[PDB]
Amino acid sequence: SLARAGKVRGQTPKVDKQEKKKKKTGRAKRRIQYNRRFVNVVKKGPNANS
Amino acid sequence: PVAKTWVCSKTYVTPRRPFEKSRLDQELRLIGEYGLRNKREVWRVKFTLAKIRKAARELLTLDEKDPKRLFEGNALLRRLVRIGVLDEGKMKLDYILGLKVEDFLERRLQTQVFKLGLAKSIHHARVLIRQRHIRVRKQVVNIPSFVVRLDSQKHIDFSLRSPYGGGRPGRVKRKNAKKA
Amino acid sequence: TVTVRTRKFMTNRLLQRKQMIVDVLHPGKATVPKTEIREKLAKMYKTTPDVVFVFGFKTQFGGGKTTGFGMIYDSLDYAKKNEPKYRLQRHGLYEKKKTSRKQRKERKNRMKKVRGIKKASVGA
Amino acid sequence: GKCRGLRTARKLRNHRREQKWHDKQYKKAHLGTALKANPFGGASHAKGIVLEKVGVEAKQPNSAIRKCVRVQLIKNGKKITAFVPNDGCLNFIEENDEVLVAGFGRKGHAVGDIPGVRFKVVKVANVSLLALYKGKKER
RNA sequence: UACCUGGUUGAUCCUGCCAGUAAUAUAUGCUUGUCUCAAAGAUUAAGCCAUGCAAGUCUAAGUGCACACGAGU
RNA sequence: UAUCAACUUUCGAUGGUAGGUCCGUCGCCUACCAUGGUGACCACGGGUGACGGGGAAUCAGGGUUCGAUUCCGGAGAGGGAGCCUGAGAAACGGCUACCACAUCCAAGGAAGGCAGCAGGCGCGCAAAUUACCCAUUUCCGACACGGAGAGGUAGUGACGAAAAAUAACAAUGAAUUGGAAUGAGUGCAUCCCAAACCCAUGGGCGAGGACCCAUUGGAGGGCAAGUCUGGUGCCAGCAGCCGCGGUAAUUCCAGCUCCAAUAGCGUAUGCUAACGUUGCUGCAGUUAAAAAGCUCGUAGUU
RNA sequence: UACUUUGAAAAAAUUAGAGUGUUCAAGGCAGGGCC
RNA sequence: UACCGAUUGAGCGGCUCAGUGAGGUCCUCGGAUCGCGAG
Repeated sequence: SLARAGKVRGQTPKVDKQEKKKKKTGRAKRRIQYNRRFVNVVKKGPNANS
Repeated sequence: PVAKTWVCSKTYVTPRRPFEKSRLDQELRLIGEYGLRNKREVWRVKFTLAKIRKAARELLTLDEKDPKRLFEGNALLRRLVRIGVLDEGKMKLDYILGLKVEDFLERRLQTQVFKLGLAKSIHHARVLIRQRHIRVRKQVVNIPSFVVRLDSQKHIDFSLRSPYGGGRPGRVKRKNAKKA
Repeated sequence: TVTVRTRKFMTNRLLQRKQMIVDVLHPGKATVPKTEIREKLAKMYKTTPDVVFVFGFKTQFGGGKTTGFGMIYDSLDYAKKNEPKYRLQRHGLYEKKKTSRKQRKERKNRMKKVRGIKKASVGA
Repeated sequence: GKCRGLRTARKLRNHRREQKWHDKQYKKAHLGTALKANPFGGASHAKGIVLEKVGVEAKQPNSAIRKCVRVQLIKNGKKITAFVPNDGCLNFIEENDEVLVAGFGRKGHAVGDIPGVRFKVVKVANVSLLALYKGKKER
């Protein structure tokens, strides 16, 4: 039919992103990744919403 | 025809399992403990150990009193004791197969300047090396991966131009002094 | 402050030179120019700076010592005969021609089409 | 069984060379066929001109309309049926346009519920189809 | 590092392939602040080429009666 | 590669003799004779997206694949052929023909060879400046002096390889606060270099959302990572594979969050390990693909 | 005469590898010490 | 998507039979012309 090409992507309510703070990159990101997973402890996943 | 050499070799190797959980934990543990930037520096020091172990493993195949084993074996042993990764008490070809990746990570420049009390933390150690603060025997080094040998162990100190040692203040020290 | 050492030294006397490795020191100053090095290097060997020639100075990483090569001659006429045309041009002893390489090639090919004394006329 | 004779290197070399042709993966890469029939002729990508806009239906148990394009290549004039991957990217495609088609996952094999499509569109009008989908290089 | 994982069944043990996984080649999508090194019209076309250039060459010492010159240049 | 089993030999194929010819040996050629030479240990013929090798990629050991490509040797300068000069050429940045292509012209004629360095067109998925200098490296010449797109130096460049920023340090419950720390950048000297450029050394500017903002693919399983929220309702789309979407979707379209690698990363097609799914090391053939219906029989193997 | 061992002979580059703090490294084949 | 198919189907390449055969090179003689010889 080809009359519905781009149907759901056009019907989705356009919601833009949010002005969020920057993120550490390189060694600083690994540092945050380390002390959060190994140092700061005390099972759920890193993104577990339950 | 040009006067170039075109020789270049890689220093690391990617693991076979891309998302092995048991591997990601021990590699991330090495990064935070020694203050590394990425996993490439972990795979690099593992590849460095693999070259030394493979070189020693070839010598263990050769029988004793061999002119090639005695020469290359003693050269490799004295080279490891030179950088400090191998002790002088037991320098044999079979103890090279008992070396860990942590032994090489302790001879880096960022970890030595941290153990010498010149830096607060291991991350503070890497940031001042890249800022031309510390030297080794009157030689300013800007690289954190400088493999310090035992002959240059007691010569790591701040440069003669850095404000941490004896020198002129930084750009932001006098800037705040001029405004007030 | 600035100090010249001249680590190695050799007198070959075939090209009428005294070749040496000039290692200048400057722990708190910039890269000392060759004019300053050349004038203070002649007084070390009791001569004039017109015969001293230094070049190839590579300052080490971090600063403090700059190493290079140095040659001194017995007279000025020996310098104009042995030194290359580009080191003498750094001093006031030589001047390079003004014509370009692309022009000399085109001028040559235009003269190849004319035979006789008219070859110099078409070229100029 | 095998001949373990010390002078059987010729018998082993001739037997192994002949039995390698009974391998489907080996006989495909060492013959004229499967390369002459290949529309790309052994290339990675290929450019073409859009002829029509056909929609093939997905095989069972799926139920959808795959937005495809009938493309004619340039270097050999063969007609292939590419696939417009993303959502609504067929609108970015216009007939008689220059599109860069490439392989589709498996080598010369139909991927997914699409019946016979083994190619996919990568670029169109000398601009990438991925940038048109992410609001870059508006064309 | 001498390594495997998904998929035939209600479930099982197998043969088996398809799929995953990791290097390396060119191409391509998106993206890029320093510094060093470095390939680069090979693949289709040993296809066609505007224009410029790429092989010219004097020593006290094979000839040298124009220029400019006190023989030399 | 046998869906090539016989090939070579009038018109040289193998050999003998005499000679011609060549720098010299030889069916290299001629003349007269001989009937040989090669082949199942694969001749001959055909195919090669075949220049050979030093090597390259990947590998536990064996192997598989690649090698147009800077080094060596060979071959060819649009397609073939012929010759001049010279110690050296069957030379083409030498010449003479025909063929294809193509240039100027008073239409009588003349001239051409970028698979050299730049550059143009065409072809394509696919590949850079119509730049500078003979200073380094060497070569050529009557020469210490000349010339050299050979070569060297810049320009283009995410083919790739190495190093390596995107923050560090302290109190207070975060675009909170606080002073310190060198880079990116930017000019100015010096150094560098045939002049330049880049790096390096100094001093003068240079960070608080240190606005000097890190992307690229994923979050059902394989495979590290959301029973989240909104939209769509076997539609649009996702998905390498198994699958997901049938109005309460962890898989689609987005928001938030999270994961992986990181100045990189995804995809397509080859190739290698995976693959003991080509098994010499090292696989199988009762029933899953499989031992000729059976026996004799030379090469071959033992 | 196959096998085996030794010797002779062999382009470099590349590979392996010895030495050497290009700031480290990829690399380079250089450079270290004294007045 | 391949296959058979009258159409002496059609097109584009490789190596060759035969004929025609440009142009060099040698060999015979040919002497414009120049001072017996060079041509």
